[PDB]
Amino acid sequence: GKCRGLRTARKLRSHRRDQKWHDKQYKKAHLGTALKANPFGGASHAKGIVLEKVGVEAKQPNSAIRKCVRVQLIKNGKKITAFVPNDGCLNFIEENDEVLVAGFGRKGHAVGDIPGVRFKVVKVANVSLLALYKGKKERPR
Amino acid sequence: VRMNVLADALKSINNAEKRGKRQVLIRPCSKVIVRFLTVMMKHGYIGEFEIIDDHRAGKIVVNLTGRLNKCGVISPRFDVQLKDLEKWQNNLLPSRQFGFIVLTTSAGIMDHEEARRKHTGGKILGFFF
Amino acid sequence: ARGPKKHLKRVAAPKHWMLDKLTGVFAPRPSTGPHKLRECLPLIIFLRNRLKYALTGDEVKKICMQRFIKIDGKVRTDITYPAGFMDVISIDKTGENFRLIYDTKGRFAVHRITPEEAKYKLCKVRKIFVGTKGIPHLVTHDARTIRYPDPLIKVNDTIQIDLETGKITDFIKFDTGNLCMVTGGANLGRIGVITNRERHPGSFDVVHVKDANGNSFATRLSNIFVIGKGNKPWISLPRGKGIRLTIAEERDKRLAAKQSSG
Amino acid sequence: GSLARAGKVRGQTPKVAKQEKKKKKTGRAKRRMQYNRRFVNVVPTFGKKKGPNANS
Amino acid sequence: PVARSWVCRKTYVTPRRPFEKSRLDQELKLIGEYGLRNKREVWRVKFTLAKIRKAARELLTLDEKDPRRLFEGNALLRRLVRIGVLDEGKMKLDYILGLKIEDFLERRLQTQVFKLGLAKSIHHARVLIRQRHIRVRKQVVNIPSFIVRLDSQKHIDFSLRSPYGGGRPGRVKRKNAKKG
Amino acid sequence: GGKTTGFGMIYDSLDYAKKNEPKHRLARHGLYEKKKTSRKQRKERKNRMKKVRGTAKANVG
RNA sequence: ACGGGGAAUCAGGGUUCGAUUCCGGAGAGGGAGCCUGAGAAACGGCUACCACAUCCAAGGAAGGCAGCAGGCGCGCAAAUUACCCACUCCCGACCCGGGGAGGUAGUGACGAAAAAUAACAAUACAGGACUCUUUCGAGGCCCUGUAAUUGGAAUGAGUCCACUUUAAAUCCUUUAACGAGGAUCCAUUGGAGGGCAAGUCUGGUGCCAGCAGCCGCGGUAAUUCCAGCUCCAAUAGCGUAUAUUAAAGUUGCUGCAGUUAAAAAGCUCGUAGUUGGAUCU
Repeated sequence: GKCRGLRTARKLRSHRRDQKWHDKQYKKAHLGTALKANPFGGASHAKGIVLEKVGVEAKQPNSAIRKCVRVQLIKNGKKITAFVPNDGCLNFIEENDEVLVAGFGRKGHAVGDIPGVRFKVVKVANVSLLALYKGKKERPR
Repeated sequence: VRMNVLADALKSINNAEKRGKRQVLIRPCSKVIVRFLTVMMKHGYIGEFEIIDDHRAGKIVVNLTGRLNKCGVISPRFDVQLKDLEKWQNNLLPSRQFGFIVLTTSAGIMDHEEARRKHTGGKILGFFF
Repeated sequence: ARGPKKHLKRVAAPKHWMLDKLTGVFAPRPSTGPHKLRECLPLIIFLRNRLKYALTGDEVKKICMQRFIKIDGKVRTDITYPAGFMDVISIDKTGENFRLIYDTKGRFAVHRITPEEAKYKLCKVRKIFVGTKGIPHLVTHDARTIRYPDPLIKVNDTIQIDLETGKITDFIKFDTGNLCMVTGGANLGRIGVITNRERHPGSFDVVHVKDANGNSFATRLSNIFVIGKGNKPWISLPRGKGIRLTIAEERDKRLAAKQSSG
Repeated sequence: GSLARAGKVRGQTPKVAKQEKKKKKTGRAKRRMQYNRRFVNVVPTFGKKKGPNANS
Repeated sequence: PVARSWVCRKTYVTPRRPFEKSRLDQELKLIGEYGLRNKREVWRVKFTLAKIRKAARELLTLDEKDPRRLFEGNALLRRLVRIGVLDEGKMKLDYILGLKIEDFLERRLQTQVFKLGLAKSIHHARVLIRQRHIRVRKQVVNIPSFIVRLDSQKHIDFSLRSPYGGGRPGRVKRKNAKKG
Repeated sequence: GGKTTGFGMIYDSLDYAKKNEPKHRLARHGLYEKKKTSRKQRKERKNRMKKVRGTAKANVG
């Protein structure tokens, strides 16, 4: 059982401090290895240069070729695989051009079918993918 | 070993009341136990009790009117101010209509309502409803 | 910081000045002078915010530089001159005299006094010391030094100063049973008879005071200013006689006054 | 896998132009219309399941 | 440093469950019955009533002779009576907990303009207020959410400059009379 | 549109008005004319005069 | 990691944040050392070194925007090289001069408040209204809507005038003139399998393209993809990423667990720690 004494505040506080490190979320947030290992470096978005276009096979229950791009982040130079969400949107991206990439929605975790992909392309050539998909804007020549 | 003889007394009363018995033997007795029992009896929760006088420490036989839903101790005896009494009595009591928090006070051992009447705080001993 | 500060932010100004928050970034930093920065009312606040004789600081300067404002019998042209407790402000052009006297809310009231009362002021003696080959000296809360005071005058007493000549004309001792105002703390601006002084050597003495309505409070000895011998003040008091009504009685009085009109 | 099919279905679907229809009301009028539809006059309420967009 | 004030406050709270049929129906009923623009008006009145209830509850935990309980409960009850939400007979803090959102919704200027016969419907009432046709005492009020006080209720008139309340026919009538 | 609220002063004479009024309120009456230079021109002329010593300061600009 | 006042969230308890306009500290590219002065180890003062860097006639000379604008760079990420000392105050020998402090405008969907995008009437229709224990002979003193139906009224968005505002202006307010019937003066952002409000409607595609936070959908009747129609959620706002709070009684003081789901040391002794029987009017 736990200590119930008027002068056990030190023991209770120290035990909570120690046992908080056994929480995955707390340790990830407060240890610093996750921020060092995070390609964005704690940022919500990041810019990169599209190194190439790749096709990732969906995980076994599903069958599809998810169109991603290998990009290299400008801020630090890391190589990232970023999903290109909608259909035909891979036709908007051209190799060796600027691209704004966000997280995939699960805070550094792969989403759905696409394995090992935790980033998605948000903008290409400083115009959003949603504007290109709907025809609101066009690629700058 | 045994610390907080009041805790043992209250737990024995609780278990006897749950078993439906009409009398419970409490040993050892103490001043705090007697005052707590008097507080419980002034509200009609236990009824008359008797102190068997050994020559070492007291014993008590408490008659049990089947009204006690629960009598419990709070350990440690936290110091309670008047402004903090509502939070304690909202955490410990089943309703605002019945149930009492017992506090030891410079004015005596007494329930939270009478502690409010005397405008005084103290240390929480326990509760009963 | 290096050296002294010269500005006062409007929100760091004393709250009893009742300055608003949107007029500017700065409050008029009181000049150095007889009274402390937080226990004074600058001339600009008095002539602009209280009396509405001016709309801006430029007009306050225009009034002051015509030498129309006297403080304690002397013309002052500094618009941030620190005027404090018991100070007499005379405007001879408009023929009006005021004495800076605390309200029961702790604010300097616009308290108009007769020209005969404007001839003198009460001063709480801050210290008594011997200097200059046996000459006794007295220092008041007003920071004026008086040589050759009465031998009976001690610290915490109250003297009466004739502003024309600036010499002691009378004094009240700090005794139980004497009327006093409170010049600091929670009870600032309250007037009552001193009941008893509990002494704490090496610490702050506490003085208990009883209102004219029977309310008893207590302050530190440094916050007590003896006003009159017995229960009779030696100065005029504001419309509220130092009796601090509770908020319920204030509400009742306001409602009664409002319902009496129309 | 191959990247050849990228805008396959989106490019190969027949392009159907949006029909011209009168503008819908906005603000308090749209909420008034909704309130009238849901609450004021409702005939088909006889103990059966009806949805606002039922196609049957 | 600026001479500006940044005291600002959000006047509503978004519900915890976005798609709840019972709450959606209740809010739509309130909107249609009182001619409200959107759900934020319902949420604003709900937030007002919630803050009032929180204050009343916190006062009801004080001692019945507490100076603060007496003062602030009297002030709160006076404020609720002043806008007609509470009746003068029920001057206890326990009757605050019995108040509904519709009680506050009746006291809007739109509801009173409709209910005093100045408009044919609640939506006509709103467009009348928004078009500077309505005044309370001598002030032309233009805000539909203006909460009418008890003593301002009998001074809601039809504006001395509006075509409905004192002359100068409007743009349309003047143009048509000029045409023929 | 019912009413307009403003502030007003009535001076004992026009001389007191010229002495005590703000210069812009006198200019609204035509009784004052301000400098036609800007802050920029005055500031740069001052900083230019800072570079010369003696009577040559007046021989700037 | 500047500290605090404080901020977000929060039943009670807490958790996270606080570079940021108030108070205190520190610094002025990095160190160091000083002069003057009441006050500085000052940098819109000086001296030197270190880094960078400007002009040069090559001998020398001159530097410090973490001030206000502005530029480059960095990046996911942040505004005008504007006007004025009129206000608030500060400084000076000073009522008079000066102040990128400060104020005023410009940019501004950070965010917060208020609040348009229609209202009404008639007409045809529908519905109820103890309508007679069935068919417009007691069905318009009520109510609804595709109504591109018919009518007049009412308006400010806008444009423009004169005031007002203000140093001077702008804006708001106030007049006046024009300004609405697809009132085309046009509301969007997301979604419609469940969670979770809303279509197993139509066409296309056919484990492809894609959707899908999760479960899942797609292999020829796809309620889930791409579209059309319809619907519904919030609405001048809505979606996404990320951090954080509640949800999390999944950190548990309140208030969690430890037989088998994760878990009690192999077992004892034992110091600190924690906790300790009755009893004194």
